[PDB]
Amino acid sequence: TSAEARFWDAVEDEDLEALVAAIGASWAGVLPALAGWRRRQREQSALDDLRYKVTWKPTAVDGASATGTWLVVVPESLAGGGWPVVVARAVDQAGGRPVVLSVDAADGADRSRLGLRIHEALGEGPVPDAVVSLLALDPSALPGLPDVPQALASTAALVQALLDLGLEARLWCVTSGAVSVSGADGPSAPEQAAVWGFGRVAGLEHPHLWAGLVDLPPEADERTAARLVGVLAGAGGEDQVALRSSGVFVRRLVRAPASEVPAVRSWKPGGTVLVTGGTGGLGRQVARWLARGGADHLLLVSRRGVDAPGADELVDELTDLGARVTVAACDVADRDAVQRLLSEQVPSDAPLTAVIHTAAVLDDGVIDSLSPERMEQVLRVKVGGAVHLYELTRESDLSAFVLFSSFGSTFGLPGLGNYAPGNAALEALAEQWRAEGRPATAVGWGTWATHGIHELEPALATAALEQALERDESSPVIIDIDWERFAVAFHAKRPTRGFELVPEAQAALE
Amino acid sequence: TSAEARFWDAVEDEDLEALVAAASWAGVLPALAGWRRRQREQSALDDLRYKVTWKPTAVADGASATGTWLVVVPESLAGGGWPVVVARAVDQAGGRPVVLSVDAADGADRSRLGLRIHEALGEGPVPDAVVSLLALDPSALPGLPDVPQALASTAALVQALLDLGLEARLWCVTSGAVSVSGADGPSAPEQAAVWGFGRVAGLEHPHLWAGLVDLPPEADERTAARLVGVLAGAGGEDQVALRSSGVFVRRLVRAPASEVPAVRSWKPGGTVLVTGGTGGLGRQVARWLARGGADHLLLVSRRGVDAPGADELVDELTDLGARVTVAACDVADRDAVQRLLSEQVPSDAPLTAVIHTAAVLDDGVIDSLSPERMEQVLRVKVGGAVHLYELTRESDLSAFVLFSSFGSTFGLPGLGNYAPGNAALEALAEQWRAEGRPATAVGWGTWAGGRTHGIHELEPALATAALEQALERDESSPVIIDIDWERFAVAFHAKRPTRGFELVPEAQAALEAA
Amino acid sequence: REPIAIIGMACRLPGGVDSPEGLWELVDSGTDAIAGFPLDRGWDVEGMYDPDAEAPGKTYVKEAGFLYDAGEFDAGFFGISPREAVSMDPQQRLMLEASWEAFERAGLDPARQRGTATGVFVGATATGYVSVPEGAEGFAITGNMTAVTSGRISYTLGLQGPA
Amino acid sequence: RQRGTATGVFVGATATGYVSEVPEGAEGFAITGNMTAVTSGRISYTLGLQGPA
Repeated sequence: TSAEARFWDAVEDEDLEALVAAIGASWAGVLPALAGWRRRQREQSALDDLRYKVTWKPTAVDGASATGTWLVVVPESLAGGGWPVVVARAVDQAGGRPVVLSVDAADGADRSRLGLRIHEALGEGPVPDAVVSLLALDPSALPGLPDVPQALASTAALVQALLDLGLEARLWCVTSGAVSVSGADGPSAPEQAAVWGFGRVAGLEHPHLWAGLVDLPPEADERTAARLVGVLAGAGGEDQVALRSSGVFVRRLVRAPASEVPAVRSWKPGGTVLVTGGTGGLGRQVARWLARGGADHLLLVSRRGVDAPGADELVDELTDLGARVTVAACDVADRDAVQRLLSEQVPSDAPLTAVIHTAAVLDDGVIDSLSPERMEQVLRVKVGGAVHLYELTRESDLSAFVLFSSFGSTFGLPGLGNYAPGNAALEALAEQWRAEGRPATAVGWGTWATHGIHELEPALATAALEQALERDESSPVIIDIDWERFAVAFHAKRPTRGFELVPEAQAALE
Repeated sequence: TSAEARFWDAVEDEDLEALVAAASWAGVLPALAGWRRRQREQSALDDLRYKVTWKPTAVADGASATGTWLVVVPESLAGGGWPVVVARAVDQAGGRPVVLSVDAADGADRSRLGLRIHEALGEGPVPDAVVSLLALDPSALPGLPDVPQALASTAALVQALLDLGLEARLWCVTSGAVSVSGADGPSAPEQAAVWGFGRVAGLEHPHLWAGLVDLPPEADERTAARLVGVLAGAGGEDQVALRSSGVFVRRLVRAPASEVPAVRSWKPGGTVLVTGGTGGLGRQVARWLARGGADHLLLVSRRGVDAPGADELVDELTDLGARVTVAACDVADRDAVQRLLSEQVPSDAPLTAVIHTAAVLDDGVIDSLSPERMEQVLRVKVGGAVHLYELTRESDLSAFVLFSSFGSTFGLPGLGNYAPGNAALEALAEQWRAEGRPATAVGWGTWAGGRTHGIHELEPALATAALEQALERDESSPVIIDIDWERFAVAFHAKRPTRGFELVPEAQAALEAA
Repeated sequence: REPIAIIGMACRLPGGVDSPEGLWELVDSGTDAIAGFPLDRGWDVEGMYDPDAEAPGKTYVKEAGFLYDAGEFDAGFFGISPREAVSMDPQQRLMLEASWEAFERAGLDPARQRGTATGVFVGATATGYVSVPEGAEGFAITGNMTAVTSGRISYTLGLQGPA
Repeated sequence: RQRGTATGVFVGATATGYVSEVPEGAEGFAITGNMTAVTSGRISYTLGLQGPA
């Protein structure tokens, strides 16, 4: 060992006798504060291990050969012009046979009708080799269920209609403006981002059926359509690509470099911090963090309010920290309930300064069992609550508007088909709101308090959130991954190139 | 981490306001800053410190003796011990040996040895390897006593192979030139001088020189087989030693004196004799001793008072509180040294230490070196140290410091008439410590004032303090040198590929990145 | 009480021994294989010496019997990746090559022992090799379990007797 | 009464991290006290059993 190493051992052990021996009375008062500082540095290194970020890597692409017949599913509104015309020619140029099946909003969001229309379009002819879907290019909402985008309901109905038929063809899901590769590229659409959240889960649940996702630029083009068929038919193991005028890009998760420099933009709380799902699991941990940081008023919101499981227990703890608590029983999905909540409960002396959206319905299931009615319940509060709160709080300069996303959106996990799309939509809303000059942060959270993914201790998780808020951290991914077992299990379900830039994951498979 | 670095920045600058945020710290902080200051000072001296060591290596299942091998054997030994077993080992390893007996006079002469080689290998084919056992004669050269027969024969053999124009690689073998452990006996300086020469010959003529290999005291078929195994093997190792234990390879390793406790105190008392004391390193030694409260200093040199700057050096030393005496004396003359040790050393200030820094520079390439040029260099370097050691036996000395050089430690081109004398001093120190005497051989790098292809000049303040720490720890053979391993390891490996710096992590990192 | 035939042997011992005949040459020549501590294992060989036996963390011993090539192993032969080999205890690696050689010296094709009632009885202790490369902590667990010093031989050679 | 008998001791055990801090002078005890072989041998020592441990 060295003399510097021996010094820190005496500091951590809190051995005053050995400390003065390691160097050449006043040490009694110094030692506890110094050992406490050394403890916070060990927790900071553990916090640095939790940080990751989704990035877009440029990749080189040269006349790929297409085989068999390519069933191109498309909405009835866009058929006859735009992307559907140029994609049909690009597959014909490469060798394939296009079968452009035009489908309306009603048959598209129903698996029985969609499967019957696919069966009729294919007819007695040979089974298709690929199925290129342009259904996500519909920006409208589902009839009667406004929180369910047409893009999501159609994509879910398509994968399950194909499973009902058992065609064995590879399903490539095409989209436009669902992802942003270079930041200033443009903000994403929440309706189309939900499709990626769905798609990553579909990729792990049905690996053979699902081929991947490809994002397209705004204007249709012959050269872009040629590059689209080039990556679908080509020998590229990339399941998440995005095409632009610049070239081809691929989605990659990577560790965010450690801060190692003072974050001189301290999280200054005050006024009123609105927290949805405050009585719930993650909501209660956020309330503890805010009251300890020195908040003035914490307006906790939930469907239960004071008549919750541990509301009286939580209020009696929170009061001792130094902040006024006012919990409420109001549903974040109803717009009229949120309008009256931002006036009756929030006082004038402490205006709304920050919003922390953590509300979600406890529904989860396999792709086969999902339905549009089941998706409305989840997206009513998760996405619907976020847009209602944002639109009404425009007449107020907010400090922060954090949205609680999840690891299910960032990389995906089986069984999160009615969970990951809503989280992916929040990520898209955050970058759309930052483009409007407003503060927003979509945190891809891990489990709090599934194999490989270790549970985050709430104290370390709220510290990572605080440091991300202090920095202008756009879309941070905070999760404790055991890359060794996680990267192997993820590859066993579906072999992917997404965890290529993480050295730990790249090594695990070799 | 940068947070830990920012903590030390506030501690070293002694900023209390910054440290409390990142009081009881007021009395603690200057004690902590002082400890951190002492650790930086210790770290600066430790970076200069290395030592030669012997790495035990696994015994490989060596390749067959590829081709005809010329084994140059001296006449004095004749077919008896080592020559009989090595020839039998080359024969049984699938090779044809041709023994060549040589006279002491023929071995020393360049042209005569070369004629004898052309005579022996005349009818047969051109050999693929030459194995010289000429270093095994411990006698001195006739007429030139300071030149050993081993160094003269090895010099004549290498330069004869350039004249003849043979491609065969030369492996020079020795016995007792190096000491791999404490149990291993002290090294014979006449054979250690061959190693000093061989490292230089290795760099100047990389293809010609295969390497050096030391043998145990007794001869046996077992070690002879190991010998031809390493000569005919894959190679890489150009400095090996064979013992009962197995195979050893010469290495340089860092030797930080931080964890090593300070045994004994450097208290210069009585008279401290310093050869070469009027100029160069001896002049910096004199300044160092007078600062440490030396009583009397006997600065010697073959010019004495007539040396440049001797007039103001004596003034500088007496101003530092030290009695001084400067005398003109040829250390290579035993009578002059005996008269100096009786007339110049006062009764009230008896001799307590000797610092041998005397030498005469006569640099030249191996092709231009002769026994005559070697005698002048070795007379004062080795001879002077031998005379001063033998004439101060009855006197009880605290230390006897021999100034060696990095030219001996690893070598450089052009130092063929400089490194052997330094290597003989290192072996002499081992012989004297075996007799129970405080000898210390210091492998010095270049000094500021008096080649920067990685080797930086040592600052005299750091050099003297590193020497003082080594003396205060009974270090046998300290290597003090400032090396930029990022450039030196590559430059030395380009001149000749060696694994000698394998155990210096900075040097091994530089070699891998290439 | 039937006599048991020794039909094959293998060994790696200090002083260059890699075979029964190499061991014979060592004792027939009366050789002493004790030599300096290894210099390529991260040991503080210089700092650990102290003649005082009561000095903590120190030793008065400077030489011993070593396999200076203890880390040399044909990982590929046994289908072991370079990264699993680094995290694998050299005791398991030495046992794999010695076991292969001992079956060969018995005139037994080691692969014809697959599916045979061949037992493996090994004396060994945990010696702290793991005091780890990325993507090989799982390998380090079985790679350093004392039970696996015998078990890995049976696994690699498909031996069905007890290990 | 089992002292001097041919009583064997067969134990299945693995080394754990009890000792990586032991009392001064108790270093000799830490060696045998954490040797997996002594988990069986100690029974034979304490009870004077002569069969293999």
